[PDB]
Amino acid sequence: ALLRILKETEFKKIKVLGSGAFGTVYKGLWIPEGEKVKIPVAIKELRPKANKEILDEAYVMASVDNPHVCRLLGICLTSTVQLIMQLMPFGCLLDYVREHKDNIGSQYLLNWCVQIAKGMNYLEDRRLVHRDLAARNVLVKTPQHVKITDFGRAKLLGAEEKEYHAEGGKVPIKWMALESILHRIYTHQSDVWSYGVTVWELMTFGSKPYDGIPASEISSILEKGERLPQPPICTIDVYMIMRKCWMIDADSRPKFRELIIEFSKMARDPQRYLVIQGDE
Ligand SMILES: *CCC(=O)N[C@@H]1CN(c2nc(Nc3cnn(C)c3)c3ncn(C(C)C)c3n2)C[C@H]1F
Repeated sequence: ALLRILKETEFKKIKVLGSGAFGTVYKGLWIPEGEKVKIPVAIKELRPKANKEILDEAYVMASVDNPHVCRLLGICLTSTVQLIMQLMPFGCLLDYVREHKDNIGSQYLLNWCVQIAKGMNYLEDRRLVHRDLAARNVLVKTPQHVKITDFGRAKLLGAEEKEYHAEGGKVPIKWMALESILHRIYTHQSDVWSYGVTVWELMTFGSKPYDGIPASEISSILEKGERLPQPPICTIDVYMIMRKCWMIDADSRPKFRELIIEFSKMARDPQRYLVIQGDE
C-alpha cells in the first residue's frame, strides 16, 4: 500500500455521510487519471502545517494495511486537506447494531469482537495507540466484516516511548482507562480498556455506557470499583473478559493478541457464550 496524490478533478463528492469536530465525511467516486476505473470512496475533508509534513503523516497513514483497519487510498491538498479512504457502505457499527438489534445473532457479535481485536493488535504492532476506540469508530464494510478508523486522536509511539502523555485535547471520558482520565497517560493497554467498553456497547446492542451519569463523576465511580453491568445476552464467561479489560493495573489486562484467541474460541460455539432468542 502506497500514498497517491490526487487532483481535485480525479474525484467528486456525492453526499454527506456524517460530520463532527474533525470535519466532514462524504460518499464519493474516485477515478484515477486515465484508468477508467470508478472507485467508490469516502472523502474525509478535515477542518496549517507544511504540505510536506501533511504528506509525511499521510504516507505512514497509507502504510496501514490490515483487513480490519480502514485504509487511506490517497490525498488531495488544496485550500483544505482531503483524505480519500476506503468506503464502508453500512456506516458505523454503533448505528448498525441499534438498527438491526432484532436480527443480530451470537455469531456476528463474537466475530466482530475478534475482528476489532485483530485490527487493534495490528495497530499495536505498528506502535500506534488509538485513544478513541468506541463502537462509533468501528465501521461496517459488510454485516460480516468491520474495520476500525481514526479521526485524529491516534498517536505513533517512538522507539523508546512506552506510553503517550497527552495534553489538553478533549477526551471521551466514558471510554477511557482510569489512568488516562487521572494522568493523561495512554498505552496499548488503555486501548484494551476502551475495547472492553466497545464490546459492552455491542453486547447491549448499542446502549449508552454509564447512562445519564455526568462524565465528571466517572473517575470517582471507577475508583470505588464500580464497572459497567453484565449485559442480558452475556454469559458470565464473556462478561469476565470485559471485566479483565477494566482492571486498575494496566499490565493485568489482557493484550489484544490474547483477546483474539479467547474470542476466537468463543466464536466457534457462539450460542454457548451469548444467549439470544431466535438464535437460531
Ligand atoms: C456512528 C458514527 C457515525 O455515524 N459516524 C459518521 C459516519 N462516518 C463514516 N461513515 C462511512 N460510511 C457510511 C455509510 N453510511 N453511513 C451512514 C456512513 C465511512 N466510510 C468510510 N469512513 C471513514 C474511513 C472516512 C466512513 N466514516 C464517520 C462520521 F462522519
